[PDB]
Amino acid sequence: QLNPESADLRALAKHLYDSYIKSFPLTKAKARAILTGKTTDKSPFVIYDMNSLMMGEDKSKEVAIRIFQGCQFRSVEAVQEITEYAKSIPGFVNLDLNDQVTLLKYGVHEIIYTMLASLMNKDGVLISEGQGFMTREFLKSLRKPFGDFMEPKFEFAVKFNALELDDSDLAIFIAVIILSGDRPGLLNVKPIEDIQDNLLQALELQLKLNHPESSQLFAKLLQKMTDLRQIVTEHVQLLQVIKKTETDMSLHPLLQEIYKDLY
Ligand SMILES: COc1cc(CCc2ccccc2)c(C(=O)O)c(O)c1C/C=C(/C)CCC=C(C)C
Repeated sequence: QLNPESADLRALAKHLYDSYIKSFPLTKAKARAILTGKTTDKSPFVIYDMNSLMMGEDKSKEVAIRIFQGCQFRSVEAVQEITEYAKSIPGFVNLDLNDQVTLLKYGVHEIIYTMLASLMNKDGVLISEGQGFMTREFLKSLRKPFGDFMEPKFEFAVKFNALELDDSDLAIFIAVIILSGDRPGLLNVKPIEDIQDNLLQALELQLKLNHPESSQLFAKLLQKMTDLRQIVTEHVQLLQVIKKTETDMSLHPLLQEIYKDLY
């Protein structure tokens, strides 16, 4: 049953999905098509060891560092994409500029792991825009403290992926994440909360329409925000270890600024 209020929520859902498609070149639908073999043309090259890795660059420093810095570079790009998406969220750019920065500072990593789940199955992760696939085992076999960095992301991904969200659901969910009025140091919480409220209403309707047979999906999805926050905490601690153990390893300033005084 459609009414004018439901109609505005659908309109918002459509706008967010449209903006999501425009902002994120590699969607879940593409990632799944690559992962599941809808394919002769979308076949990833698979990196599972040093040789395959060495063969990969065809399609300077220690291996773990190269992978970690490759992972950091994609994060920077993901931040850029998520920032572009944030601006499309109605009301977002009208917020106090300090709050805009705060929302992004705290939101982007949670979004990164949400969307990274789209690129994952239990066996590994799509890399280089889906051209490559790096196995979970190969990542886990990396010298300490690098063998540990991706494992919590995979753990989250397999459980998050069981919700079977599609991109149209995800567009609203990551907008909800960004407009969190509970971020530290926010100047004006009310206008953020009002937008989140609307986004939440939109997400709820979207899940009810897109997944009618999936009971309490909305609640189950919101509960995942806990898993995301914990992933972020561990990551930052692991980064502190890296800083001290790999003094010769540069961290991208954008990421360094984001990490500066997190929770
Ligand atoms: C294992 O983590 C890597 C490593 C890499 C580096 C793999 C690599 C390393 C050395 C030489 C060739 C390839 C990439 C990449 O290059 O695209 C990558 O996308 C990832 C995925 C991980 C992330 C945290 C990126 C998050 C991305 C999104 C939310 C869209």
